Amino acid sequence: GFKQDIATLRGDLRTYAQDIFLAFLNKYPDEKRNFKNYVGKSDQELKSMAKFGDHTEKVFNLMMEVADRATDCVPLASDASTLVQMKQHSGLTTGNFEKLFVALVEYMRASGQSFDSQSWDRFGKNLVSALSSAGMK
Ligand code: HEM
Ligand SMILES: Oc1ccc(Br)cc1
Repeated sequence: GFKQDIATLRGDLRTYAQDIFLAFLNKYPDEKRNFKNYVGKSDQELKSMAKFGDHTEKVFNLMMEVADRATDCVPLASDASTLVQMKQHSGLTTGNFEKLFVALVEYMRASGQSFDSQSWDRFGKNLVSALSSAGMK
């Protein structure tokens, strides 16, 4: 289930983080409006850009902690507030997060690994609800 999936992802976190984020960028090319430095690069080129690997891993490091601190796939309000208030998130809306989780769930369903995709769908929806509650537009 959800808790085991956190352990699965954490066991290969940089690889999973990059592959999920790439699936997001490739499913929603317009989302590069928020990632000007990732424009004009193939997947393999992005994986050789230092900030791409380091930032994507740090994003997923924190995402797994938020997932781990959740109860029944509902995140803590403190974690939602932190995600809304981060300076690096100033330009974001909940639709950005909704699309990330759609791509993440699609990736899990297409993988050979045995993920609880429905729980990640709920987690993404509940994170969006918590972000709106904490004041993200
Ligand atoms: C649960 C989901 C997310 C978590 C836990 C998270 C966490 C983080 C963290 C830890 C950083 C700092 C990275 C670093 O400085 O190395 C960061 C930066 C950033 N995040 Fe988020 N993030 C999430 C979702 C998103 C989404 C959906 C978007 C946009 C579609 C986004 C856009 C950005 C941007 C633009 C930055 C700064 C520039 C960059 O690091 O490339 N984040 N995020
Ligand atoms: O550098 C970043 C990588 C992935 C996300 Br999601 C946000 C920022």
